[PDB]
Parts: sequence; structure tokens; C-alpha cells
Amino acid sequence: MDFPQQLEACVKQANQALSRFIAPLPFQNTPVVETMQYGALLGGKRLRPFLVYATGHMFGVSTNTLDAPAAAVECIHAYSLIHDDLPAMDDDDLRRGLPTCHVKFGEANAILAGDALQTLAFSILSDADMPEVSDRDRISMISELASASGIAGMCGGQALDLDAEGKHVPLDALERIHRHKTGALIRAAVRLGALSAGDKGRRALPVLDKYAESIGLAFQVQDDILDVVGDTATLGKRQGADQQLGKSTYPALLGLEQARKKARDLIDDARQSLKQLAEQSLDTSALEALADYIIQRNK
Ligand SMILES: O=P(O)(O)C(O)(Cc1cccnc1)P(=O)(O)O
Ligand SMILES: C=C(C)CCOP(=O)(O)OP(=O)(O)O
Ligand SMILES: [Mg+2]
Ligand SMILES: [Mg+2]
Ligand SMILES: [Mg+2]
Repeated sequence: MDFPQQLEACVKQANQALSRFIAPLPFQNTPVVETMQYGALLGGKRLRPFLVYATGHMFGVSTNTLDAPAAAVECIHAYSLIHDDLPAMDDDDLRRGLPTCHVKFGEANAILAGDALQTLAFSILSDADMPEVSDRDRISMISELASASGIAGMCGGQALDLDAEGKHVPLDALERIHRHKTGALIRAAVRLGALSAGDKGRRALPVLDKYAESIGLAFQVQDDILDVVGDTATLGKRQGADQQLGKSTYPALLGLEQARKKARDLIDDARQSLKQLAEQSLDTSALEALADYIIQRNK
């Protein structure tokens, strides 16, 4: 019922999960591991873990087993931001209210920490305790995180994003960028939550996919909107960063009003998909509240 309290509960759960998977690693208290801990744990809304937990919870899977996919997806997410902020990429000096990884620890440490966080995601999925999760479903989790994170998803989208700098690409190309760079990982969170539930989760996938696809695109449209109108102290990252690099964005192409409308229509579409699940007596309340927050949030 109370969404801010659920978000904070999720932040604590996910941070604990991440910390536990990071703690047995060697080279604690050296720069690369400290970079990983800074970039993964210090700040962030943990909405992808939120998606993993909320989805798995719908099928009655234990929060403790969901710690694994929640932490894995957040490792990929964390890695993606570390590399995204690099000078050769978006060259941003602030994130989550603090110096970016490459500023505080140097570029080499940032590259390697992001590299290692990606690897850790796959160590988590292959090694972590998930008692109710069949090997078949664990393999599917790994396969999904891989396809969603790599050239067919997030990385591919990062390449499209970089290519579209200064090119003011049309809506169809814009959507392709956003769905890959941001949509794909968000859909992986939902899929990993569902796969944790086995066959019952798999049966929901056609519908959860449509939900995930809509909130995932909406997530990036809101990110672009926030880049224009948000305050740096609230965002935790610099307002007007996109405009400075000439990024193809929703607000740059369509203006702020039409971008907002696109985000709102995507969320209404996400809500519609969830109605199909609520019909089968699955509790969609956390997923609908998350869907609304994705476009109501100011950070
Ligand atoms: O947090 P950022 O840098 O505004 C962003 O959302 C970061 C990001 C990195 C990787 C994939 N998706 C988004 P971006 O696309 O560079 O606008
Ligand atoms: C994929 C995108 C839009 C990058 C930022 O995601 P978030 O806005 O979830 O960033 P944090 O909460 O993790 O800082
Ligand atoms: Mg970027
Ligand atoms: Mg960026
Ligand atoms: Mg952005």
C-alpha cells in the first residue's frame, strides 16, 4: 500500500544482497573492489531489484532466493552506469549526488570495476543459493541476463545511443535506442523474477513481457525528461547533460509535452497488461505502483 516504504525496504534488501555477494571476493579494500562497492551500493533507487522481487513475489517465491537475480541485475545496471559516465562515453562527473567512479577512482579502475561487476552478475546467477529454482531455470536466467545485457540489448543500445549523437534521429530510431539500452535490462529483471517461479512464472511471461516492454521504454523517456527539467541536486546527476552532447532524446525530438504523453501512454499500456494477470488472481499491486512511479518520480 505505502510505496515510499516499499521502495526503501527494497533498497535495504538489495543492498544487503549485493553486499553479501561482494563480501567473499578477494582484494577487499583495494581500489578496484572499492570502486565496485561505490558504484554498486552508494545511492540508486534499486528499481530493477524492485522488479525482480515484486515479480517473483507474485508467484510466492522467497525474497531470499530472489536476492540472487535482484543482485545480478543490479550488478549489470551498476556496471552499465560506470562505463556510461566515462570520458569516451557520456563524460559525466556526477551520479547519485557524488563524483562518478572514474572521477573518484580514475578511468582504469572504473573500466575494470564495471568489467568485474558484469562478471559478478554471472557468478551470482551460477553460484548463489536459489532453492526453488531448477537448473533449467537458472540457465534460462543466465541466458536472459546475457542476451539483455549484451549487443542484443543494453550494449547494443549504448552503441546506438552513441551513434545518434548529433544526428537527431527520428522516433522509430529513437525507440530502438531506448528499448535496447534501457528496456532490455528492465525486461530481464521481470523475466528473472518470473523464471525463479518455474513453470507458473513461464506461463505469465507473454504478459509480463508486454508490461516490461512498456515500463522499460517509459523508464528511458522519463530519464530524458528528467535530464531537461530536473534539478542536479535532486537527480544526483547533471541537468542538461544530454543537450550538451546533442543526444537524440524524446524531449529533444518531440518536446516536453509529447514526451510526457508518450510516457503516460506507455504506463497506461503497462497497467492494461497487468489487468490480465490480476484476472488470474496474481497480486499486481507492487508492479502497478512501480509502473506509475517510473513516470511520477523526479529522480
Ligand atoms: O543515468 P544516465 O547517464 O542519464 C543514462 O540513463 C544512463 C544509462 C546507461 C546505460 C543504459 N541506459 C541508461 P543515459 O542513457 O546516458 O541517459
Ligand atoms: C537505465 C537508466 C535510465 C539509467 C539510470 O537508471 P536509474 O534512474 O534507475 O538510476 P539509479 O536509481 O540506479 O541511480
Ligand atoms: Mg548514455
Ligand atoms: Mg549517461
Ligand atoms: Mg539520461
